[PDB]
Amino acid sequence: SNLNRHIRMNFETFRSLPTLKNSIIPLVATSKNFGSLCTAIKSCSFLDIYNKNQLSNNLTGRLQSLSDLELAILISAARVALRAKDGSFNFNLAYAEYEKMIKAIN
Amino acid sequence: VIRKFTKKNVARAKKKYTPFSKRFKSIAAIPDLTSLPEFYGNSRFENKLKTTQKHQIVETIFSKVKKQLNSSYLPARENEFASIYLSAYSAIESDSATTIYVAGTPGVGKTLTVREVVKELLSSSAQREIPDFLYVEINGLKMVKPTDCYETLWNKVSGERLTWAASMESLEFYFKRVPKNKKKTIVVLLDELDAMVTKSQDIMYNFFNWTTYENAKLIVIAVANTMDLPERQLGNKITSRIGFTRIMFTGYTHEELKNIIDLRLKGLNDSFFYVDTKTGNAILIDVRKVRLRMSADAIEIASRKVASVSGDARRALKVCKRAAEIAEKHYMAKHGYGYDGVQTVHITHVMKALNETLNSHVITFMTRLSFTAKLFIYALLNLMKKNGSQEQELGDIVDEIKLLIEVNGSNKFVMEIAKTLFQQGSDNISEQLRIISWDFVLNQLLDAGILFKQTMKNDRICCVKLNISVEEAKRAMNEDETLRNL
Amino acid sequence: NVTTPEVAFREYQTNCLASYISADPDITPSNLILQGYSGTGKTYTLKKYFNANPNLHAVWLEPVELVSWKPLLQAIARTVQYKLKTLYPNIPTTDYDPLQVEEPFLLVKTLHNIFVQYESLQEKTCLFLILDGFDSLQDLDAALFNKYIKLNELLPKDSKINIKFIYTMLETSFLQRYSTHCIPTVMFPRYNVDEVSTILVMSRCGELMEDSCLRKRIIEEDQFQNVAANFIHLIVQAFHSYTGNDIFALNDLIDFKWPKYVSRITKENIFEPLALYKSAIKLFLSTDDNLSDLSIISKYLLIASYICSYLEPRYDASIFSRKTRIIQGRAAYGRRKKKEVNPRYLQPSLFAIERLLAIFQAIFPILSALREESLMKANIEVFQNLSELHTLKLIATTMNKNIDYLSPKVRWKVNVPWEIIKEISESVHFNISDYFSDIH
DNA sequence: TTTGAAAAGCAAGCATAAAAGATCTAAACATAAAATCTGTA
Ligand SMILES: Nc1ncnc2c1ncn2[C@@H]1O[C@H](COP(=O)(O)OP(=O)(O)OP(=O)(O)O)[C@@H](O)[C@H]1O
Ligand SMILES: Nc1ncnc2c1ncn2[C@@H]1O[C@H](COP(=O)(O)OP(=O)(O)OP(=O)(O)O)[C@@H](O)[C@H]1O
Ligand SMILES: [Mg+2]
Ligand SMILES: [Mg+2]
Repeated sequence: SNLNRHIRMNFETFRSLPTLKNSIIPLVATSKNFGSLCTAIKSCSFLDIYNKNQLSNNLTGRLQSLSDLELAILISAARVALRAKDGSFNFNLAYAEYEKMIKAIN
Repeated sequence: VIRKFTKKNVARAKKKYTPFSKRFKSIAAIPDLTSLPEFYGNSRFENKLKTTQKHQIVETIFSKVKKQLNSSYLPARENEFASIYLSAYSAIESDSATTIYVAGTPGVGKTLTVREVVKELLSSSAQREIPDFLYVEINGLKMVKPTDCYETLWNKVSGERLTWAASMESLEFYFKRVPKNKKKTIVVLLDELDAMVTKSQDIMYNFFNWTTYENAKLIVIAVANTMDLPERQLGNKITSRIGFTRIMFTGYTHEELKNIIDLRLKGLNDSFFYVDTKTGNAILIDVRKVRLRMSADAIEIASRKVASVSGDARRALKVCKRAAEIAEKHYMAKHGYGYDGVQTVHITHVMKALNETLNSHVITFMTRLSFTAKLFIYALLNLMKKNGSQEQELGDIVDEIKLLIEVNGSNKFVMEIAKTLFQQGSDNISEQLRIISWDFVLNQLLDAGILFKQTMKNDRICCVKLNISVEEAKRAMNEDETLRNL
Repeated sequence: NVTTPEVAFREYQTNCLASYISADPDITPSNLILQGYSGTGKTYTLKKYFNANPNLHAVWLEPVELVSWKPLLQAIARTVQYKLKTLYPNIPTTDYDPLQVEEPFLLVKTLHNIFVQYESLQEKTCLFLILDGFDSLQDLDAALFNKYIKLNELLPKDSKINIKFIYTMLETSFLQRYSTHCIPTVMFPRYNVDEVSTILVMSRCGELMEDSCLRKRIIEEDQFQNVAANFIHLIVQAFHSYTGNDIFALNDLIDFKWPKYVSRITKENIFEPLALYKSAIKLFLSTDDNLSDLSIISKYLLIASYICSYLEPRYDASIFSRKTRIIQGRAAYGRRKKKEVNPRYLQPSLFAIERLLAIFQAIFPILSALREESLMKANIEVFQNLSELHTLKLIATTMNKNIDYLSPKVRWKVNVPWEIIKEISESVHFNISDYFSDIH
């Protein structure tokens, strides 16, 4: 079942019953009738939506919210930081990498 | 007036500021302080903590053993008792002032024998062999401020309440200028003297300096945990100038601890008890007669284990009490008894009570963690095996976790768990840079004390070290059936 | 028993708010966190939820106004008392001074004393203390939030009034410091370009279409909403790469460029959107979000300090030395091979006073010339100008407080970027780029 | 007109000065209740 799959997943990652309760509580509380609650406990699709929300502001979901100029500046800064011996960079080096990158694309 | 800040919770004691040097016009104007009803002491809170019980307590046959092995209830301290008693007795009968410094590790019977010397001195003064004296007990670890000792001792001497600096000048004028015929002898127990000397050496030097005065009539017994406390708080010139008695208190041997334990258990071992068979209540002599015993080898190995490690009486008494508690727990569970032939405390009960002290829970805690936490510890152990630094950056741990997942693709468990670790089993969740519950297990290992993490806001270059050792971690990860084959 | 309002792209957040925030204290968590970055609609969604449920008793605190922990505790005590006596005016209460709260334990004692005098109420109620911007506190140590998590444990569990804490925070890493507490957390992810465009249209079209400049322009010479929405999407399409998904920055750009767009509206342009875009095309090629007197000795001292900061001191005789030799010798040959990194992209180097004065003398502009000695020496005006440059922080030192100016251990460095020194050199017609063209 | 050769340049390696700041102390600045001293009465 989906419930045993999510319990196994919690057992292998968190091993925390309060973590599971924090997801089960708005599954029960957002149900509108008894059949909806039974369907929600059959599917546990709300648990997937909850897990997606809990990761929406980490370094992955923040990356997908960037604009193309922001992404280009981030990639240029990462290139300068990878080429640097101590991983340090500033605005000028990142802009130089960005402008030669746009020039090589164009 | 508009204020720049406020102090709205100031509670100030009603303590006067004028020292004892201004209570009388001259040194010859001071009356007999012994013939004064406020001087020398010439507890209303018990009835607050009072109630009536409704049901009688069931006092089990083992509860006598437990109650009689408490620290609240002098074998082996006879030379120390003799030394302190003769120094204090000789200084009291000669109307002199002396100080005895007593040092030693906790639980070796320092405060107990100093108190017993003091009660023997009080009994001898009751027989008028020596003149009367006041007893003051000053504990440095029972204070808010270390200077409050000045407030305490003078309050025990004069009966008035002063601030600490005025109390210090009052005690100086009392021990220096007040004549010997108008004052009483004072015996002061300065317990925990290292608690009162941490900020500066004013209290130590003042209390030792007062015993050098010819008019003082002062006995100072100062008890501490190190021996070189006067030698490092004062110089050698000062400690040569006072000339205190120096007494060390070595830890008890196993035979002395054994005599202590069965002197606590002198009237209870190999004795008869009338036991109510339906409740379990026992009365020392429908009713069964039960003999009770503790074996000699149990106490012997308990006192042998304690004397090797610490040598103090508190640990030996407490493991005997814990063994009796374990035996009474099994007895009450077996007979189904409530709270309101031969019963023995065995060698195995003392073994288990000692094993709770001896063993550590670090390996047991680490073997019951989740796969992600054990993955973190395994990646950390791999990194300190490779580069040998004992501090690893967190980004290196992330890359090592990613490499261990990517390499073991043919393993059934890793193939089954990778979708959980990087997507939480969901196709709508993107592949994450950290594993699921990454910061959860990082915070859990930091809270447990397994890890140490430096303070750095860059999460990649921040370093993490094992805070326990490498061998418990190796023993923990070799227990796991998943980690030990890859 | 609660109302879930409509927020346009925050349906899940509103459902979680309805699942967690309730008037019954038995089914309400002690602590609730709403985590999201700036302009993610945390305040908007929480305000919509609490205005859709007027029976919920909420106290709003913004901890960016309180700065430190002690004013935050005092504000909690004061606002809790104020909300209770305007909520229950027929309950006689002793007005406790909030300034007596100087410790967290004092807050516990004061809240207990406030809550014991409301035991005459019928049902158990909830007090929602909204700490909107907890990690916007300026001091912000790590141990402060742990005091607020465990605050409910020190208060009586069978009290009529139970305090519920709702926290709003910005940074993910601050939240991840407290992951093992298992506090229920609702995330507010950043909007996308379509959601930002719809929110900007629905929040600004009624204000743009009813502005005074537009109704002055239609008298000087649905479709008003059409042209306001078209301006909003034109602003988004021109400036989304620059602003990112920031609602506030796009709102400032809309406010800056609305009157200049209204001022180029004609009868030929009002019903032709492409021609009206081309008529005011200058507003969409540049952001224009900006706000747009030294001595000659100060200017040349700044130029010389830049030269000292970005040229290594072993080749100055290969550039500045020009004077005829009576004694045989050789100057510096110069740098052999060029570096391929521009040194002005890095941090400035440190120099001594006399090197700066030597290069300043080298670069300062120039029978009666026999008694002239035409070379400017560092008099007190030069040192006064240098000290003025230090107190303006166009020059900096290695130490900042209790500065020993006369010690030889204290060195100096330039503190201006290349653009500032470039326009300074063009102000005095000095060729500063010629000292950097051959080096890299 | 060459020439050659000593001054200048450069770089790898390493010992050491020094920058940046983490941590802390003490002095200036500030408040406050209880006791104590002053001036009339
Ligand atoms: N010789 C002894 N005989 C009997 N009981 C003893 C003896 N020594 C210690 N104990 C028991 O152990 C307890 C600890 O003794 P005590 O308080 O005198 O130790 P201590 O040396 O002053 O310790 P600390 O430095 O921790 O204050 C006593 O209260 C008593 O119950
Ligand atoms: N879903 C929405 N529907 C309509 N307008 C919205 C919506 N989300 C945001 N807005 C508008 O954008 C403004 C900014 O949102 P808000 O102040 O709630 O963000 P926030 O995440 O609390 O910000 P901060 O971190 O700066 O405090 C709101 O005041 C509102 O005008
Ligand atoms: Mg003791
Ligand atoms: Mg807000």
